[PDB]
Amino acid sequence: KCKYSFKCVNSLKEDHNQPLFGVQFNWHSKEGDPLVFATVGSNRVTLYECHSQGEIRLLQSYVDADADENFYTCAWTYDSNTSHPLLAVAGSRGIIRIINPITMQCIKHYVGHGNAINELKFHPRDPNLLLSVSKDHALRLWNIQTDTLVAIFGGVEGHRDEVLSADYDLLGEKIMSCGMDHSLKLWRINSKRMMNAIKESYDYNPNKTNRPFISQKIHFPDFSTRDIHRNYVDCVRWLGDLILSKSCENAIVCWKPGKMEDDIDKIKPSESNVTILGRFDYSQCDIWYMRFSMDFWQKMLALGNQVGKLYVWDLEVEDPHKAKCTTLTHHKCGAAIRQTSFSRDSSILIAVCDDASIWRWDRL
Amino acid sequence: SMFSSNRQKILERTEILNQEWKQRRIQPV
Ligand SMILES: Fc1ccccc1C1=Cc2ccccc2C2=NCCN12
Repeated sequence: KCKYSFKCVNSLKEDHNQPLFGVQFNWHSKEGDPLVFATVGSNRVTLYECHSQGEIRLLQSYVDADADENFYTCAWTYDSNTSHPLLAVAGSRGIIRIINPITMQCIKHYVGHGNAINELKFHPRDPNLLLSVSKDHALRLWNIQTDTLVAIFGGVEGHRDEVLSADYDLLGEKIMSCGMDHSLKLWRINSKRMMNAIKESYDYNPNKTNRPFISQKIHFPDFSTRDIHRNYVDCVRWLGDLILSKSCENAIVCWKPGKMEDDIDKIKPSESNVTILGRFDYSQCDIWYMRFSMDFWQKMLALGNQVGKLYVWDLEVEDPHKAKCTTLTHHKCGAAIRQTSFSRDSSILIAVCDDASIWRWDRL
Repeated sequence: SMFSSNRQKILERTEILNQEWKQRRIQPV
């Protein structure tokens, strides 16, 4: 029942020969505009334009002052004032860098996270609210307009180990987080407490006060489970009101909090139930930090493995067996595929590998 | 069905996000 077909049009290696962990297409650019994506790995942040006939044009290369730094994630946004594109990067050093993609010059660096940062996500509605998951067991929500730490998610009922991923729902009402503690927790940010916290962070101004901004400390999630996976949870994304998550278990599980017919906004924080709806089976992805992704309209699901194969599913198919598309393979792609990014229109698919290579796959 | 109802939520919502994107001009890099 899957329709989708791709073509490997191009591949290149970055001369640093260090693993590429993250890849992201800038989905903020408008129609007709160039299709730009960023790659992160080592102390490097490289930008690329996608052109006709599988041409991948190198634009700029940010090389971090810190040689020890190893970037793991990157998130695209824009300046709410100027409409100027903005890119946020983070890694091992646990420092969030806000880069001007046009000058490839850092504009601000947020510190606070006690350890490494594994994920970065911009709220789907507000371009200033940056979420970061950390090795320090907590989630930090930041206002990048007023340079404030809005909230710290964690504590008494937060993750008991390194948080590995997180995802906002389409509307930006809530976050689903996951980590080495095998759990998946839900944080509602549309609570009278959170919305007020966000509002307060916008009214905060240093040239009006001597006293610093007080972050909210959210010790209690609105849902928790360890009934989904038997090892670390390395990737989590929402599929509407449903969750898609994975472990080393060679499957992406589609589940939901509570009993099969319980509405997500009606489940109580003390809910013990969970409903496993389906599995996306694949192979040779028994290692950690392998991140699956989707296209804007959430019709496609891509995942890479340790041997350079690229699994794709058609999410519009109900049974996840018949949803399977042709595994994208290339006898020259044998390194582990850390992450993939579709272009906003789905015409391009990029994969990043451990051997410092980028692989381009154009839809037919 | 469960699936059909969830796919519609995806449509309605992603359209809200798309309509927000269309009403916006972001500078090329
Ligand atoms: F650094 C590495 C060296 C070799 C293999 C993997 C990694 C790595 C990749 C990564 C990617 C996304 C998020 C977090 C991570 C991460 N956190 C610690 C280790 N690590």
